[PDB]
Amino acid sequence: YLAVIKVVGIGGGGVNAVNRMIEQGLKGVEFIAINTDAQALLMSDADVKLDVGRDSGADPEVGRKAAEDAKDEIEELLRGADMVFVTAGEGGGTGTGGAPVVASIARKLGALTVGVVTRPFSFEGKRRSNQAENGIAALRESCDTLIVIPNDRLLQMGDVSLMDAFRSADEVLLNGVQGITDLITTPGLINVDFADVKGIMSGAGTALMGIGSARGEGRSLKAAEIAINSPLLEASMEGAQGVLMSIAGGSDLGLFEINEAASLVQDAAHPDANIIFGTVIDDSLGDEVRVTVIAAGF
Amino acid sequence: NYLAVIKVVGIGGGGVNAVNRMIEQGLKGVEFIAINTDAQALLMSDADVKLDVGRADPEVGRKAAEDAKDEIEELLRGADMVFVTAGEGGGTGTGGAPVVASIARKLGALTVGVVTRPFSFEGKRRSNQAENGIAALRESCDTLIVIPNDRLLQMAVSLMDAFRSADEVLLNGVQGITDLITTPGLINVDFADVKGIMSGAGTALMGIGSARGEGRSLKAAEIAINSPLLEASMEGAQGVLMSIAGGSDLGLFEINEAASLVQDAAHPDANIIFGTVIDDSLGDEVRVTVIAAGFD
Ligand SMILES: Nc1nc2c(ncn2[C@@H]2O[C@H](COP(=O)(O)OP(=O)(O)O)[C@@H](O)[C@H]2O)c(=O)[nH]1
Repeated sequence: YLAVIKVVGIGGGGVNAVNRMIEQGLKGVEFIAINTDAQALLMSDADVKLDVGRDSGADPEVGRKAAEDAKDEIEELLRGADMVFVTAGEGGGTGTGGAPVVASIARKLGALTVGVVTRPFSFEGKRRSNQAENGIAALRESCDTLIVIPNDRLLQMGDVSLMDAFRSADEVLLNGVQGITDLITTPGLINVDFADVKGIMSGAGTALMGIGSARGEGRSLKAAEIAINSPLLEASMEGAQGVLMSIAGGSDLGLFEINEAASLVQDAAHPDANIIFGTVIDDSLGDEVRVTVIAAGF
Repeated sequence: NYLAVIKVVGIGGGGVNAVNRMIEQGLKGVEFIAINTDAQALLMSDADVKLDVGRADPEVGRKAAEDAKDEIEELLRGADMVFVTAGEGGGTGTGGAPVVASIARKLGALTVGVVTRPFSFEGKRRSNQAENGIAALRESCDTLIVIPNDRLLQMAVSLMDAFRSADEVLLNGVQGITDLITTPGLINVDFADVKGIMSGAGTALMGIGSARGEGRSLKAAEIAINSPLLEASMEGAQGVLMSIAGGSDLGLFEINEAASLVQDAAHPDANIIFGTVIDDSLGDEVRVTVIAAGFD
């Protein structure tokens, strides 16, 4: 089965994240941008662009109505997918209100439905935080798995201006999608295919992600240690009952290194965790390896 | 007009999406027109010509199109052949399609509608609006190619496969014919003979077949003629179009075997248009499309 994967970015933040995914060369997926601004969509490099809410301000009820009014068109665009990602920055109107509609359509159609969203920075204000909380609750009900990335924890990583901060958010949304899709589209020595991913992500519920990267001697152990200690995982890894871990490297990434990383992750996980390890070939990476952990159930 | 001017109009979200699929797959030799009919949403398109007359209901799309009839006419003027489709799903496109078709035909273009019947498992929305859409489009077209998606389940299909299959055959509803006209092969056709079987023909059905290796042309042609999408309309059809696509190496003998088979299968009084299409990207595969129009 050659899986058909679609990645939907909805609202300003989601469409910007999708643009970043395109710029960084994420392959094997169809990119769909949904927003309420036709000029912003003209700039997007997505394969499919839908402008919603045309007759209808950070009001999630407006975003929900705009998506619901477009539900036949969204369903037309998603029909045939085996897997749909719905990506957004939570806390605004279009993404907050519309993402559960998109996800519900994908789930009704039986696609493995993965949400990947951010919680807003605390400095964006209490209304955005409250709106994101409600949007996440709604989205969680419409997704198989919902990966939630707390933007506040990004400020504990990396170097930083406001534009820089939101570029880092774009990048972590990319990392969350690509960490999963590259297992399917560009596997390495340890092949974790669509059926395996569906096995662990179907109905898994809320999830967190951690990412790490390293180079040179001991890179895989270091990358895995960084990933499982990631601030984005909220010190929660030991409580997860389901863990998907992908390690990406060049063609020469060897079984010994892979196994070193897997063993570290096993030792850190809950005694009863179901953990699936997969590898990715990415010949652009040079001497670097990148470990992505998705932790769910919990 | 010794290069037939063919315009392919996608109207509504499903029809625009279908046109976008055709562009992505590199359908050559035709002009693409994307007409958005919804006020509340716009599906963007890479088509050459775009018209947003919206400013989900068949009557809404009909009035949107009627209100823009002068602009649509100017887009279509000069065409020898116009395809019109609302693609998969319903909505406002189902109301707009017969307006565009009526304009094309009043202009003198050979007007070919393409319409899908949804899978039975999709259910049915009220007033028999889908079948009313087919009847309205039929009344406005020279030939209406009807694709019954239910028959795809006879060609073990998964739900995602079923939806992808429907999209692929809709694309073939256009490309099988336009390639025969626009892309050279060993056996080429006169557009006048295409017009001869499709003008005023009414409903048509399509069959598709593919095969590889020895005997591939006969094999693919047998599959196409027996396709469940033709609903055994083949024996009674009074007009038959058949195109064989394959590489430049397709041999005259195997081509002629496939042509002989379709003549044997067709009604004795059928008009039959036959030709081939050189598509060197197919490798050793051949792809046959049969269009059966009219009836006994
Ligand atoms: N990844 C990313 N997130 C953003 C960006 N701009 C804003 N955000 C986040 O996304 C949330 C929603 O804003 P936005 O997507 O513009 O609102 P919407 O268009 O109404 O859904 C904001 O509160 C920010 O946390 C961006 O450029 N990239």
